[PDB]
Amino acid sequence: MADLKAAEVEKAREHFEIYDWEGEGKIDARDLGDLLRSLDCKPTLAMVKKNGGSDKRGEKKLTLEEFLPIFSQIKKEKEVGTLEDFMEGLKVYDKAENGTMLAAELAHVLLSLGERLTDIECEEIMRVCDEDDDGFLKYEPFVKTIIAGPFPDEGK
Amino acid sequence: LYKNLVKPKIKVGNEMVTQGRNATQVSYSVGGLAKAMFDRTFKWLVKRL
Repeated sequence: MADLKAAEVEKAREHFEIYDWEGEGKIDARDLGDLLRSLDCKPTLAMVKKNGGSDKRGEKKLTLEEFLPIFSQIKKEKEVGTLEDFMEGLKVYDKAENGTMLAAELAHVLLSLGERLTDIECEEIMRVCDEDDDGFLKYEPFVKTIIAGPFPDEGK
Repeated sequence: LYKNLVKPKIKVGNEMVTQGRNATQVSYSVGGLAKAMFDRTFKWLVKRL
């Protein structure tokens, strides 16, 4: 079987107690999304709603007694992703064996199919880049910074 | 002594979890040991007598 360890119970308690904005001890079904995400399990919104979650706000409230039989189900998933799938994937763009990627062509793929990102998030994803014209990013430093997160060594 | 009052060891069958008691619960959970101890001096006297 599987059940939650003293350390894990503390991780789950901390985050839940933060999410109590009301003063009653409860989470929204929408907020189930980013709560698990901060808990470090990476899901689709499909994974969130699968365990009783909402698009809308103001639908159902879940206690910690409800939330823990959500989290202890969630832990079973195996297909999270690696680096190398993404390399293989993002290599497909090529035409001449350069590993280089033009800015428009790269915003568009982020926008269009999937759970999707907005116009706004693309303006943010561009923000770190500076001073390269007509107008090329590169597949390898890109992916590695995504997996490294917001503060690798530098961080702004 | 101290630690375990606030943060216990819960072995559920095959899994062990450390998690969370409180203020009224530390001055419950120490007796606890004085639940065993008082009722065993009581029982020790019940025996002895």
